[PDB]
Amino acid sequence: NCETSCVQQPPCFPLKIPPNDPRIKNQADCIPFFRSCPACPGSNITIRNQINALTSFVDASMVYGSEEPLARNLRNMSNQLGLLAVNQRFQDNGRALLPFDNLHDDPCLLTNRSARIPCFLAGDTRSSEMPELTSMHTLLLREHNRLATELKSLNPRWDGERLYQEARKIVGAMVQIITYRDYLPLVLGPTAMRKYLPTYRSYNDSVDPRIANVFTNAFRYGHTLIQPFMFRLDNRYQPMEPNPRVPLSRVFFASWRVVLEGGIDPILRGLMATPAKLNRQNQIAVDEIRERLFEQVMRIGLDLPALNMQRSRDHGLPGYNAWRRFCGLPQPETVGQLGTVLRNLKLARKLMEQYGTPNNIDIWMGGVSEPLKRKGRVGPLLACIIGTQFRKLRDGDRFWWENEGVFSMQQRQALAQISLPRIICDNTGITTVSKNNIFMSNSYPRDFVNCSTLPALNLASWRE
Amino acid sequence: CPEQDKYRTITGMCNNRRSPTLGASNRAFVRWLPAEYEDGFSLPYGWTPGVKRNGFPVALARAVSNEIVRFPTDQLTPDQERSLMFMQWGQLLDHDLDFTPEPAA
Ligand SMILES: *[C@@H]1O[C@H](CO[C@@H]2O[C@@H](C)[C@@H](O)[C@@H](O)[C@@H]2O)[C@@H](O[C@@H]2O[C@H](CO)[C@@H](O[C@@H]3O[C@H](CO)[C@@H](O)[C@H](O)[C@@H]3O)[C@H](O)[C@H]2NC(C)=O)[C@H](O)[C@H]1NC(C)=O
Ligand code: HEM
Ligand SMILES: O=c1[nH]c(=S)n(C[C@H]2CCCO2)c2[nH]cnc12
Ligand SMILES: *[C@@H]1O[C@H](CO)[C@@H](O)[C@H](O)[C@H]1NC(C)=O
Ligand SMILES: *[C@@H]1O[C@H](CO)[C@@H](O)[C@H](O)[C@H]1NC(C)=O
Ligand SMILES: [Ca+2]
Ligand SMILES: [Cl-]
Ligand SMILES: [Cl-]
Ligand SMILES: [Cl-]
Repeated sequence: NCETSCVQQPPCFPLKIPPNDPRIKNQADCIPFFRSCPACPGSNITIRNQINALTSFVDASMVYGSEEPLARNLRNMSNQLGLLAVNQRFQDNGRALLPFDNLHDDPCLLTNRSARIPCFLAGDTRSSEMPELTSMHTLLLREHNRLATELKSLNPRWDGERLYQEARKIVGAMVQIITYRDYLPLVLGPTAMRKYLPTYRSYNDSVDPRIANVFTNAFRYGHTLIQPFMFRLDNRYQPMEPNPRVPLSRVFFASWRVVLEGGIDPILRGLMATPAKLNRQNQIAVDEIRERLFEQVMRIGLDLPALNMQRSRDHGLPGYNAWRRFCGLPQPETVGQLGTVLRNLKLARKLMEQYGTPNNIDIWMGGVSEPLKRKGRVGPLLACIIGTQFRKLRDGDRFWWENEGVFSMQQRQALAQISLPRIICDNTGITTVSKNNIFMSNSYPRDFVNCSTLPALNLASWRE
Repeated sequence: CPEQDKYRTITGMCNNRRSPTLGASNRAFVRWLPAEYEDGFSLPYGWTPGVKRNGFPVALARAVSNEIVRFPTDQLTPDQERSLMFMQWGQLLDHDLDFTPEPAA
């Protein structure tokens, strides 16, 4: 049991503690770590590789599931309405919450013992990890059920299976549009967006759409964006009293905060009206994840940036320079060359002191150290890894929303009008939302508009 | 794989008709570069005491975090051009793309 001991025996790979650690004073202690499961257990032939339990496609599998039994259990089978099952005990001001899961060792139950609120059941197992994530999961659940309801009115002869699949098809395209239209340009910047994601031409069945092992670590760049608090705002977008700023170490797996502390509306308002944390070379990641990650459900607070680095080793990932070469980017050998690459010699000196050679810098560490591309939130290396991955997921997807035959021309035209602020408008009590782009907009009331000014998705071309 | 299909399978199977497990669930990740393990095939760097990586000692991930990642939270620079929703969509999106299983405790 990797959570209870510091013994380095399978499947454990504990993180060793350095001397003079600011928190863990006992060098015999460790940060818990379970090695990712191998694709070929106990093999003496294979080069160890890890498994992706999910579909690589941007297909909203985090809502629907990536396995047939779970996908069935997430559905409401009591009728022919094609709905996803909702919570049978609680509702958020008359609106649906995710069903509860049935885990033998429920970590949500530990975040507040007296509250007795278990983790939620969704398409992906991490839905309850933070209430901001749960809110996003809940929002997509209500959107599926809202689409299924309107599709039912439009097509009364559609059975449950047809209604579920058609609403599921819509939700997936909505995730694809928001990701590629709004999210990714703000991650990569215009230069890397043009290079790694050129205009979609057509589906190409020779493009491998699998998630690359390195992407599982490189996409953890988002840990640098994490604020140390969960921010909750009322209908006036003012701090919701008495707990408007909850430390993140007290929200991990805290499903009780959604259920018993005001629902998803204060959480969504906080997300839209609070700025993200800027990644700076001297301000990489906050102590809420670096010192106190999962503090309430673990014997010791985890260190997320350290886990990312131990994970890249567990996954046998090449170091910084091998990934630089892969991307056709210069590979610095000296501290002066590293300094030029990072436009920061002081940081280059610290990396050389820790690693000895830039060849050994762990991919997450070197990736997040790089200065950010103009109008982007990653440097050249992460932009190449992330850009390449999202190009393969788009081009190698037969069900990509713009691929011919997936949607009619009229449905594609209707889908181009969708936006995340509209989904918030349609499924919550929030009546004032961010102006497009929602991922840029962050200041109330300057960046905010009333829901009534926003175009709704026109389902007319879904009438059979 | 069915010759005509309007909808995705839940598993991702048959999305690519020539290689129908590509992008499907419960399959090994693709590798863009060969793996680097201490023994060449299974043990991670840092597993064996005294075993170096490319001529240098393996730095403890915790020490790297203390020396390079650690910063005073009061100094936090809010992004004037990004909302917290930008962070949240990223985690939500990652959760559509990948989950690396581990054995239960
Ligand atoms: C359909 O897509 C495949 C794959 O495309 C590749 O991956 C994408 C995600 C992007 O990164 C693309 O830029 C990239 O090409 C295309 O096939 C690929 O085409 C190139 C160019 O012909 C092939 O490279 C060749 O490799 C040999 C050595 O092995 C050299 O001798 C050649 O000079 C050349 O460099 C590449 O191997 C090939 N890959 C596969 C998987 O087949 C394809 O062209 C594209 N089709 C259309 C219509 O767009
Ligand atoms: C509230 C915000 C976030 C977390 C809490 C959180 C936590 C983790 C943890 C604990 C893991 C597993 C770490 C380990 O190797 O031991 C993890 C993995 C991944 N994240 Fe994390 N994350 C939060 C937020 C983000 C954001 C905003 C991300 C991207 C923009 C992001 C990405 C990832 C990815 C891709 C992984 C690997 C997932 C996998 O299992 O394949 N995270 N995060
Ligand atoms: O993205 C991920 N998020 C969480 S919370 N986990 C689970 C935690 C529990 C202890 C070990 O890891 C993951 N395991 C693999 N990937 C992830
Ligand atoms: C199924 O749908 C009906 C009608 O909307 C609803 O009353 C019921 O609570 C739902 N059941 C589940 C398990 O979601
Ligand atoms: C735990 O939950 C109860 C409600 O059941 C709440 O009153 C209490 O304040 C919570 N504890 C903390 C420390 O927030
Ligand atoms: Ca998916
Ligand atoms: Cl998570
Ligand atoms: Cl409001
Ligand atoms: Cl890889």
